[PDB]
Amino acid sequence: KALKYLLFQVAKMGDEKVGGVYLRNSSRFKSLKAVYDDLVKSSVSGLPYA
Amino acid sequence: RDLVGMPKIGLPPDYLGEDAEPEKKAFVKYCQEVVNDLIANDRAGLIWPRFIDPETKEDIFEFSLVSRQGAKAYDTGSIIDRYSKQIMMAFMSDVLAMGQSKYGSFSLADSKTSLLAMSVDI
Amino acid sequence: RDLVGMPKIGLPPDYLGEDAEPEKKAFVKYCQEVVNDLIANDRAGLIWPRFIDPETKEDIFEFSLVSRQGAKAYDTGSIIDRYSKQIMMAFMSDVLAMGQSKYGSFSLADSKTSLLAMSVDI
Repeated sequence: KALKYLLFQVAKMGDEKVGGVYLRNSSRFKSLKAVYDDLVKSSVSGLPYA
Repeated sequence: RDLVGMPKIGLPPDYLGEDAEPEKKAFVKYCQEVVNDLIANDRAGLIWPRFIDPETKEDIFEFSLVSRQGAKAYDTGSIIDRYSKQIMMAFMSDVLAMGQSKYGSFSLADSKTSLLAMSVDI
Repeated sequence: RDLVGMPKIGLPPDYLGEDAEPEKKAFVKYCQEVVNDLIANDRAGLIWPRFIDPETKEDIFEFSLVSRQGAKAYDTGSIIDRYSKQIMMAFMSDVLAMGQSKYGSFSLADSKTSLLAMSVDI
């Protein structure tokens, strides 16, 4: 539940630059999603059925 | 083992499991009955969910019939027929397959004794 | 060795092993049962997990029937039949396959004596 919530928060975040400090948040969801699908979604939790 | 035309259902891994949400587990149960009870009757048909993932540009759920992309090399039908004739040739019992002819006979004293009929004479 | 149409199951490498999670071992075991037991009965079907990986745009779980993309060069049946005909020609025993013809007979004293009968006479 927390991990799904983290994905939502990361997506909404945007690129911010207040004078002196800069923070590119754009290229985080792209990276985060790839791990998420690979290590969480693409992992069966049961048995198939013939 | 000719599984061509067999129904195949592809579900996301999330659906398949024990910790899946009751709604998902109910869906898997219905697919089990669909697999187990689908026939080609009058009311045959399907209402399946369809979602083309924006990523990968491919759908996640599909109901498809498994297909083969080749043909069996050797024609088993003509192969067996050759051996059956060879077996009958060994015992010279071609009358079993060909049948009684109008120029062959089983009579020993006749002038046209069949090959098999003469064998019993020996 | 005509393995066209045999079931082939494509699993990610992490599934195959001993340190693999107990669920993955159960998955592999059920796949083994499917491979060794699946037939083309009336409740034949399949519920396979599937996931098009965002990268490479290809599915990871892959169930399909092995297919050949060619045909045998030589027709063995005709060749074997030709050689059998040659063998019967060598012993001049065509009557074994062709059958008793109306242009021949097994009587030496007859004017229509078959070639094989003449060899027997010799």
